[PDB]
Amino acid sequence: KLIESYDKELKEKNKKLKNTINSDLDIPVVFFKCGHIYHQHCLNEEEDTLE
Amino acid sequence: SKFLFNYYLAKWSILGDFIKEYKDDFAYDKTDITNFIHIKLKHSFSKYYEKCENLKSENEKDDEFINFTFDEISKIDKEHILTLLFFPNELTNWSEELLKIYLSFNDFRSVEKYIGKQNLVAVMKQYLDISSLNYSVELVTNLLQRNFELLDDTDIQLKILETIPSVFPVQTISELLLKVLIKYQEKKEESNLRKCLLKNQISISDELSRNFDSQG
Amino acid sequence: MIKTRILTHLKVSNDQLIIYRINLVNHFDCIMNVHVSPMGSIRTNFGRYMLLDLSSLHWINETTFLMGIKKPKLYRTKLWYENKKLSGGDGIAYWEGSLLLTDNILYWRDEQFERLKHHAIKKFDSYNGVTSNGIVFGDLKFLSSSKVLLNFELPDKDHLIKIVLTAFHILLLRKNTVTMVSQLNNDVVFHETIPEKFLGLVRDSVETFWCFSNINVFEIIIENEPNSVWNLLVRDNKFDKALSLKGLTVREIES
Repeated sequence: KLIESYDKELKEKNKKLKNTINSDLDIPVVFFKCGHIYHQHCLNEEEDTLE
Repeated sequence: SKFLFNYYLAKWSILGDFIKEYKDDFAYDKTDITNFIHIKLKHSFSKYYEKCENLKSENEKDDEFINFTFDEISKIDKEHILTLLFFPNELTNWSEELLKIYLSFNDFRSVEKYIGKQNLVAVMKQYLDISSLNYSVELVTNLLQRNFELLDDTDIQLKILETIPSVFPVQTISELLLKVLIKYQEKKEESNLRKCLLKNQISISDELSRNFDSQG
Repeated sequence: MIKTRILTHLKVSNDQLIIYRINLVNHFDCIMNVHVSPMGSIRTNFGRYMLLDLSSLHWINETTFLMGIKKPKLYRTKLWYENKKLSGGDGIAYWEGSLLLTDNILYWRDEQFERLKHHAIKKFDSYNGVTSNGIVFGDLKFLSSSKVLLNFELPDKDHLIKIVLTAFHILLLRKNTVTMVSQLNNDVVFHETIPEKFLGLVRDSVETFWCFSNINVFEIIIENEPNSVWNLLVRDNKFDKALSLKGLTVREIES
């Protein structure tokens, strides 16, 4: 039962993640996961300051 | 050329007695069937075979002559046993077939060589006919432990556990039972860990989707 | 993006220029050709050099040099070979325990081009270790891997060419049609207009580019070269050379 659930769950999650990635202040960048977003090419990436 | 070999090939009473004597022993890790045959031959004929073996040694590349010799040996079979003397390691000269003779009396090495996923419970049932007080149990335990990785099917494992002896001490099978239980628990734990990791990945994907929803 | 912002003989060895002098306004004693070794701090019109018809000059080391006559003895003295001749004056590349040449080419582990009575002067000139129909780029760091760029693909007498081979891009002169092209992407980065006879352009051995001219000397300077090639190198099979690149984004390097 666990394997049967896990296979379907993994397939659905992979499909959803692929669709979300294909769906998408639009330059390629990783937004902060606590309420922030900025363009990496706008010098936001690698700001140093020991992160 | 080959005419002399045919004459040499042209040129089974104590074999049964030797086979019975070998079958009398019931040791789990005794001498191999080929080893037992070699020991019996040393105790003992093979000189003519050795003369043929000298030609056979010179026939390391004569495939047609090898096939002809195998056919002659099949036609000159003695109790379907003496061919093993002519083919100590040439079983493919002329696998699902050696168990008729190799597994007939006793051969642990041949049993491992011809082991497989199927035809396993039958071998255990046949070996269970030793009827020894404890030597049979010891041999069964040794056979199970030697190829413990062969059994990997739930139905096969249940069938094997069903046909366990009902008059044996629990100490002998305690190690096997503990190993089986530990393997089952480890498999269940691994499946649970994989499911938890998949759930965590799904939660991460859901969090990304929620962040995207927050992003406009 | 990458920022760009721009006489008998001239040379530049190490933060020096070369009768006025530059230290980085003294006048030296008062010449046909010049040649400066790697050290920052040479035959006059008398046909000698106080302490030959060799149309070659290349500093093998901080003190060594190589030369050879068009009509091949190539002292380095340390002769290399001697065969055939040439009506004018070419490929004399030799570094990193290897040698190279430009109309025959011989492999030296340890092809035709345009020419004339007064042929090209500095067609083969690469630092850090050609033809009317195109140019050939090759680094020993070989013949099979050598590529070629058609001259017809270049933008725009008729822009007389005169070579600047930087690590990132390659620059030519083409009279007033000096342009920079990526050494690997086979794309022209940009072009420049040089206004007035031009004496020649040289690149700093120690990282810059200076152009000497009788009317007025000039220089060529570029910026952000490693940053632009970072993505191109990342989008390529080679990564070890890209990993050796410095002066880039810390996160990008981690990425």
